[PDB]
Amino acid sequence: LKILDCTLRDGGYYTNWDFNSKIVDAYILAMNELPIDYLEVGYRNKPSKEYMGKFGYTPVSVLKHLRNISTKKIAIMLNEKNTTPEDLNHLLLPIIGLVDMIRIAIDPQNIDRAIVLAKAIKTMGFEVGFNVMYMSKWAEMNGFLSKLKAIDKIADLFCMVDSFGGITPKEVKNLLKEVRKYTHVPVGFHGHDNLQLGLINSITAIDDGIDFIDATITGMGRGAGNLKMELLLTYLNKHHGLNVDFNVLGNIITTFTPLLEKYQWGTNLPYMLSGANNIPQKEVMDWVTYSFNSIIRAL
Amino acid sequence: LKILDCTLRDGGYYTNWDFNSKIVDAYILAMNELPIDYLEVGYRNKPSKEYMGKFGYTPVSVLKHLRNISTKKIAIMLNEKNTTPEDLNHLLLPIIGLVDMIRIAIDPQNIDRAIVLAKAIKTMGFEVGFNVMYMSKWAEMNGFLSKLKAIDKIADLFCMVDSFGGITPKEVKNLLKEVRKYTHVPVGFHGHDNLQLGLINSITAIDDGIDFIDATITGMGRGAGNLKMELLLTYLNKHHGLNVDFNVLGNIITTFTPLLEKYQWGTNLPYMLSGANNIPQKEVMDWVTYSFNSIIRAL
Repeated sequence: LKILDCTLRDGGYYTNWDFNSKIVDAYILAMNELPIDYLEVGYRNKPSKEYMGKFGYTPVSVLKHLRNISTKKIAIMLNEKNTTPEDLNHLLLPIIGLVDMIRIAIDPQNIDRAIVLAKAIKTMGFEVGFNVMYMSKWAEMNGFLSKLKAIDKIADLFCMVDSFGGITPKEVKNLLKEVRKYTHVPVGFHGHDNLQLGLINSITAIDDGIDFIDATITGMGRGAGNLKMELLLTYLNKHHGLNVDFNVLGNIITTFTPLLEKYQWGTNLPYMLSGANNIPQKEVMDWVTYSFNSIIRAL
Repeated sequence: LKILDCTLRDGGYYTNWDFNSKIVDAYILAMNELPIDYLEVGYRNKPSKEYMGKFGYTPVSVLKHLRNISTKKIAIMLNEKNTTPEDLNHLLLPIIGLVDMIRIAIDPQNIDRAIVLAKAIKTMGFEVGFNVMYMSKWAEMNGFLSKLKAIDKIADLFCMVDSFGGITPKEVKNLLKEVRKYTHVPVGFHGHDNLQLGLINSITAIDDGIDFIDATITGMGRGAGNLKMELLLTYLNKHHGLNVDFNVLGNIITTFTPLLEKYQWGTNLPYMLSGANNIPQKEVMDWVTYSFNSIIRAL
């Protein structure tokens, strides 16, 4: 089992992906002393119209430093809908040797196009990860699962993403079993905490032999956020015999506490509603800003 | 299935059981428009030297008021350790007709002494609930479960309390089965959110036919707190066809928000540790006030 932390990449939302070196160094060094195998530190992007900070572009200068002080594997993410095979040269060529894995945020609707991208990334020598969204819609997408056999020689990770934060333990088991019937590649799970099922869904996947689990420090992420890495490690230390340095865990939590008190990610009634009814949380929170009853009558 | 809310009784810890009557009224009226069957509003107590707020005594005058506006079942709690049968007349006689159920906080060690108490209460015409602590220890207590047949004619509810907030779905399912083999009375579950397993533990019990579930608005309660009532209802509304007035839910959450902003109940690293390692939270948090690794090494 490999544990991947994506705090900076997923939590950057609130700070325009800007993080000062003091937080970045504390984070990287803490990860060295925690049982976390992969660190997804940010995105690689083409020039954005609206401002995006440091970790939205994750420049080479930063990666050389992180690679210098980190003893774990490093990953960055690419948004499939914004990347063509022709963009790979400027996006990835400069980071060869500095980054281990390139994860791709993919909408299941574009899986075939993503496979073309993945294939190209693989020839550059990177490990390739597929972070496929809307796992709650897979079962009813005709021929989708059958399209996964095409990733057998490319994917190093097939990550199931609980996009709405409404997936239940039973559904996670079923989907994992299903994916195993169509692809031989390592499988992962990235749960959201809209219903606070992040921990139990992850433990459920872990006990069924899943290969990868995503989480972030204090669950930092947009809206209801992600599974809290500290919660995962605490649980595994007790029930799975995972050795953990809690002193470091507590210190890294403290590092991110000022941002948490300011931005306060975490679930609430609007996010609980979006999770249980598979509605993107930004849609629902914007409505609250419909009475809640109207939001549910419309369903 | 009956749902019980004990926000004022459990949450009163922060304000020494004193609440602005505007808060109380808002709470009671809101409970009239939510699918909540029982409301545990406070404790009953013998005169105390140190000052204790209104809901530590739940006076007849406030009960008459609550009984007049609420359309739901009302309950109060007695601490078994501070209650003898001779205390009952002064404690309960005054509330005949105002309170439906008398819940008793019980240590599994003192079950027999508690049954003597429940008999006297039952004679008075009240419904009786057993809130037995440390469910995580019952399985290893010789004769405990096996002797619950003694409550068959006096208990209207046998509530299993997740005292440390570390019990898991599997254990809840097994304990529920065990209890069913020894007593015929309705069973309930009161989970804690130290590991944020309150919801899944509760749903697990509900799916196995449990009779009662405990929760509080925003999970208000000591330390990590309890299952968030808003969370239970949102989940049941989607998965169990439960009709819920989300406008009222959202409003009552708002009513308690200022208290949450001030007291900040909810799990954290110290409480995750105490939950996973079956230690009372006041024990761990007080050590933090031992590094986290030292708290665990001593284990």
